Amino acid sequence: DYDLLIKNGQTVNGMPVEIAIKEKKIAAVAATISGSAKETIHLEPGTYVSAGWIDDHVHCFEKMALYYDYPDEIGVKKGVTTVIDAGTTGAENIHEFYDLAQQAKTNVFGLVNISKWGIVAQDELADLSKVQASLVKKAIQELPDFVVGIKARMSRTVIGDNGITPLELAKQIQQENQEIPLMVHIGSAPPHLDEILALMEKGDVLTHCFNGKENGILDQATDKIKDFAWQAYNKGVVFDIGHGTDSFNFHVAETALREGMKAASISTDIYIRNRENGPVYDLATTMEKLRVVGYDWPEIIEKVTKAPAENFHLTQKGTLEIGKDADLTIFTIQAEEKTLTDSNGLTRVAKEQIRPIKTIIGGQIYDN
Ligand SMILES: Nc1ncnc2[nH]cnc12
Ligand SMILES: [Zn+2]
Ligand SMILES: [Zn+2]
Repeated sequence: DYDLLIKNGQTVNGMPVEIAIKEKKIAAVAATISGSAKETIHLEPGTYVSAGWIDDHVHCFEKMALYYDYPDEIGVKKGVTTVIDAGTTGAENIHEFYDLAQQAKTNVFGLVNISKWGIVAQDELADLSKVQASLVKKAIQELPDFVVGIKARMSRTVIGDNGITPLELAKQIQQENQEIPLMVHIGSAPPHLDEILALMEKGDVLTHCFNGKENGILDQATDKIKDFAWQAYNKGVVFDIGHGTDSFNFHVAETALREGMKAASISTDIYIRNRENGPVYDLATTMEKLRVVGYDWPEIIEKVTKAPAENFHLTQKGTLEIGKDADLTIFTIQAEEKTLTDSNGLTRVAKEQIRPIKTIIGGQIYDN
């Protein structure tokens, strides 16, 4: 006896798979599962199945000013079972966000911005009084089932004249909360990338890793990846895509690949505006971009499941292991040209498209 059984599936590696579900958890996984269940799904031959896709850089607090979106429009409806809001809210408004986040079909987690009001303004790190370690600690102790880390947006328009100081505070706050995961956003200088990378350690997540700005990882003068960027990479700093409206450049990603560098995790930095009007329409589209860059589907899948799950300690998600939460994404991969545009207007023609057709969350089935 099981609650749900999925048959005739196949992993991205070409492995036959069937999953048995009971009590919102994965009860069994094998090439063939002969058992009874309330409902049984019979997938069409050639259909792929993986752990529920996870987008670890999102903005889905629907009540926020401009930077917002609706959880299920970027989640379940796009084959994404779990999303992590990248610091849209601070300790002062995360509760209002948390309450709304519960009514979503999609699992929603969040990073608390070190600035108490989150991204209300554009420069929430320009006024240091807003960065109270105490308030962050309280949020972390108040919502352990929701807060999986802290966001620090280290770029020109955010920090005003406070330079690198906000990051030091971020590292201190991390120290004060059991080394909770820290996500670092980079953009234009100040601060300079090298100064930022120097303070980050293995486990710290560097989002917008392949942005094409001058202060990015590519040395535009030599057309090579800066040495200190390789150093941070080599020491374990987790490179996260966080595509966004202006943070993903094809040339940078391609150059990195040629040098043997790949992002650890693929994310969208999506919000209603770049979702509706592009350049980032959804996770699938972002995945197709790294596919065209050169990554293969198996590693791509791992980068939107196991990796993000590990980056933020989602111990119960990310893999099709017995005992884990029953979150799955069922999709197809087809040969069909499609135009893809990055954050800087560079275009590439994709030859393969990935499309979710069924999404399972906590054992519940959702079509499309
Ligand atoms: N991640 C981001 N979101 C909104 N505005 C920005 N300006 C620079 N980076 C940004
Ligand atoms: Zn950002
Ligand atoms: Zn963002």
